[PDB]
Amino acid sequence: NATEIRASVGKMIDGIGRFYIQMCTELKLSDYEGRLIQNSLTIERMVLSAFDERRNKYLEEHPSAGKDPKKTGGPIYRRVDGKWRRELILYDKEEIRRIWRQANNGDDATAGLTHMMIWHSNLNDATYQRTRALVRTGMDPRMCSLMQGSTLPRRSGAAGAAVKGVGTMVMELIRMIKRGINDRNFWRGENGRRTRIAYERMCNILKGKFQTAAQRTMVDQVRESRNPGNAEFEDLIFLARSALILRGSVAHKSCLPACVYGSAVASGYDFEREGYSLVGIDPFRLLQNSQVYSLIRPNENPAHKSQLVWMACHSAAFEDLRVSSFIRGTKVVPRGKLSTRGVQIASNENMETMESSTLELRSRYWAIRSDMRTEIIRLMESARPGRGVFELSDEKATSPIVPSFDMSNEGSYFFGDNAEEYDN
Amino acid sequence: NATEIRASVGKMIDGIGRFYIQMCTELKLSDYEGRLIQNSLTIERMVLSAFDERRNKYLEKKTGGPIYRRVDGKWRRELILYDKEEIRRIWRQANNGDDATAGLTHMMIWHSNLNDATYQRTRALVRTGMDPRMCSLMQGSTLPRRSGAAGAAVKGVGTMVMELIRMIKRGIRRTRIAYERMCNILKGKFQTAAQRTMVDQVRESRNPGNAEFEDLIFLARSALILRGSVAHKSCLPACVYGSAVASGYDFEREGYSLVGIDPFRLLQNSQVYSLIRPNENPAHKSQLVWMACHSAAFEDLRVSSFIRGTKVVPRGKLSTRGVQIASNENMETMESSTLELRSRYWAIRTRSSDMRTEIIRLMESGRGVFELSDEKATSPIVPSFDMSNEGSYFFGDNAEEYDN
Repeated sequence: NATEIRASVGKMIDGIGRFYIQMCTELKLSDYEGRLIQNSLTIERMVLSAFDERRNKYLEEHPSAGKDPKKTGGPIYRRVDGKWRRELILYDKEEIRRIWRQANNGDDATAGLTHMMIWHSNLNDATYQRTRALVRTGMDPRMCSLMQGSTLPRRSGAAGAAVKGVGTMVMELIRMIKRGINDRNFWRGENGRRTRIAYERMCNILKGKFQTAAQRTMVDQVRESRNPGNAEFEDLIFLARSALILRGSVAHKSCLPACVYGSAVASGYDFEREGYSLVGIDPFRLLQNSQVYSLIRPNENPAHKSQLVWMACHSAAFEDLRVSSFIRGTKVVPRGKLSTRGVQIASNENMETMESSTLELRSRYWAIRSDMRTEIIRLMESARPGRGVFELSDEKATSPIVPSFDMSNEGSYFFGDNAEEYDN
Repeated sequence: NATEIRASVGKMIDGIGRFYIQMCTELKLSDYEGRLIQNSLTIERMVLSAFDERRNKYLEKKTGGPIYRRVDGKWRRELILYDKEEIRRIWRQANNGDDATAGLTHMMIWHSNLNDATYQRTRALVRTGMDPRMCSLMQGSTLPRRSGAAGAAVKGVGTMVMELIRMIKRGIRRTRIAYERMCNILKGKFQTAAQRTMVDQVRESRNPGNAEFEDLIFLARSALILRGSVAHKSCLPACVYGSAVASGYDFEREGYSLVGIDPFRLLQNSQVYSLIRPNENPAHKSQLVWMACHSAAFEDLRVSSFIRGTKVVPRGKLSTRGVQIASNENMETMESSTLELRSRYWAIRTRSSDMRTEIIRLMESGRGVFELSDEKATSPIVPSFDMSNEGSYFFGDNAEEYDN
C-alpha cells in the first residue's frame, strides 16, 4: 500500500545514483575526486542542460550567455602530484541524455532532474545574498527571507511553485508589471494572451502560498487588474511585507548531492527496494554516513564550508537558527559570521593554493517537518512569536524528544549578510 | 529648576555660534561657503584637535583640515593648517575665556551622531564575537577612547559591551577601576533589577573570565528586547549655530534645550548646504544629516518617518556615501545642493543567582508629536503608524565600515 512512495522516490534516487557512477567511471575519476562536491555540482549541471535544451525549465541559463546549443560541459578537479588541478570537460548532450536515460532503465528521469535542480537551488539559497536585487526591484532587504527559490528557473512551475517563496513570487510578478508598464504592447496582443495567462498563473501560485484569507483575496484583487501598474506594484510590495510576519506556506524538499546518492548505490544500497522519502530519516541517515569532500580556499573555515552544505542539504537557510542548531548538534551561526566564500570555484581562482577537506554533514537528531490592507495590517499587529525531533536510532515516531532551545540566541541567518550577490 | 540649566547650555550654544562666526572670518568664507557642511566639520574638528592635544578625549605641525571655497564655478579643496593655539585661543575668545568642556563635547557628540548614521560596524561586532543584530545598540560606538561622562552618557549598551569584551579577549591596577567604571556606566544603562545585577557580578568577577564574555554577550542581547536607557543628545553642526547667532538670536538670554522644540525650530529655519558627489540623492544626503542632527539612527524608521513628514529609509537604500571627502575625489565632478533639514512635527525625547532566568522571563513578556506651532506641548498628535513599513535602519546595511 505504502510501497509506491518508497519506490518511485527510491527508484528516483537509484537512477541519480547509477547515473553519477557511470559518469565518474566515464570521466576516469578517483573515489575522492568523485566525492568532491565541486565535481558533483558540475556533473548535475550537465544532465539538466541536455534535458533543458534551451527552455530554462531545468537550468538557469543566461539569455546572451555563450554556450554551444548541442554540447554541454563543466570544470572537473582532480588531484595530481598533490596539487589540485582544474580540468575542463565537454560532452555531447546525447552522451548525457543517453547515459542518464540508461541510468534510469529507459525512463526519462524527470523527478531526478527536478531533485538535482532543487538541490542546486537550496545550495544557492544558503550561499548567495539577494538584497542588492531586492532593492533594485523596489523591495526591501528584510525581504531576503521570503526569497527561497529566487535562483531557480521560472520553468518547472509545480516544483518551482512548491519550493518558491512569497518574495520570489512577488519579485517575479513585480518585474512583469515593469516590463508591461514600460512596454506598451506587453498586455495587449498575442503576448498579452500568452503572458496574461502566465501573469495570472503566477498570481495563483503566490496566492496559494498565503494562509490568511485576507492575503489570499488581496492577491485576487491584484490579479484582476487588466493593466497592472504602480497600484498593483505597491500591493505586491505590501503582500511581500505581510509575509514577514504572517509566514506563507512554502515547500522544502531535502535534496542531496548526486555524489552522495551515487556513493551509496555503489556501496550496495538498493533504494527503489528499501524505499525512500525526503520527509523522514532517509536523507538524515544517508547524510549520516556521509563522506563528501570540498576544495577549500586559503583561510577558509572547514567547519563553515560544511555548515553551508549541511544547511542546503536540509533546506534550512530560511530556518530559525535556533531550530536548526538544536538539530545540527552545534550552533548554526548567521551567514555573516561564516568564513567561506562558496562551495564553487571561479575560473579566476588560483588552484595552486587550493585546499581539500571533509565536510562534516551529520546531525544529532532528525526531525519531521484597500480595505484588505487594513485587515492584513491588524492581523500582523496581533501576530505571535517548532518541530518534533527524534534520536537517529528511533526509526519510528516512538518518542519525540523535546526541544531544549536557547531563546536568547541569533535566529536569523540574514542579519549582517556577508555573502556574494547572485549575479548568476 | 529650569532657568539655569537652560541658560548655561544656552551660553554654550552661543559660544560655539560665536567661535564659528569668528573662525568663519579668519578663514574668510562667504556666506555660502560658511554654510557648507564640510566646512563646518573641518573647523569643528580643528577646535577639538587643539583642545584634545593627543590624549584621545575629543577628536580621534599644527591643526588643519580642508576648506572649500567656490571660485568661480568649480570648488577648490583648500588645505589649511592653522596654529593649534591660534585656534584654541580663538575658541577662548568666543567663550569669554572659559573652557567650553560642554561646548567641546557638544560638537564631539555631533560627530559621533554623524558617524552613527553613516558607518556600519557589524564587521567589528563579529570580530569581537558579538551579534550583528546588536548593531542597534551601538550609539556612540565611534566616540573617542578617552570620552568623558557626557559622551559615555551618549554610549549604547552594545558600545559598552564591546568596550568591555575587547579587554578580556585582549590579554588572553587602574585597568581594574577603569574596567569597573565602564561596568558602572553599562549598569546605569539597564532599567531592570536583574540586568543591573549581572553587571555588578561582571565587574565583580575576581579575575576576567569567559563567563562575562558570555554574560556580557547575553546582556547585550537582552537590551534588544528589554530596551534600556541610553542618553540621546540632539547636536547640530557648528554652521547652524553660528548662523543662528549671526541672525542676532541670543541663546544665553532666550535659553536653549536639546530636550525640546529648540533643536527643531533652529533647524526648521536653518539653511545648510552640502557638497554632493555625482549620482547621489540630495534627499538621502539630507536624511543622513537630519538623522545625525536629531541623533535618530537607532530610532524606529516609522516613528522617524512620521515626524520628518517624509519617509526615512534604511541605510541600505540611501543613495549617498558620506558627508566628507577624501583626498582622492575629483573636484570637477562635485557640486552642491541644499540639505533639507526640516521636519513636519517636533517631539519629546521621552526623557528617560541565576540572573538569566529573571531576564529571559522578563524578555518573553507616549512619544507625541506636536505642531511646530504648539510650543507648550498643549496638544498631542497620536502618530498613526503602519507596521507594513520598515522599522530598522540597519537591515541590509551596505554602508562603509568604520575602523576604530
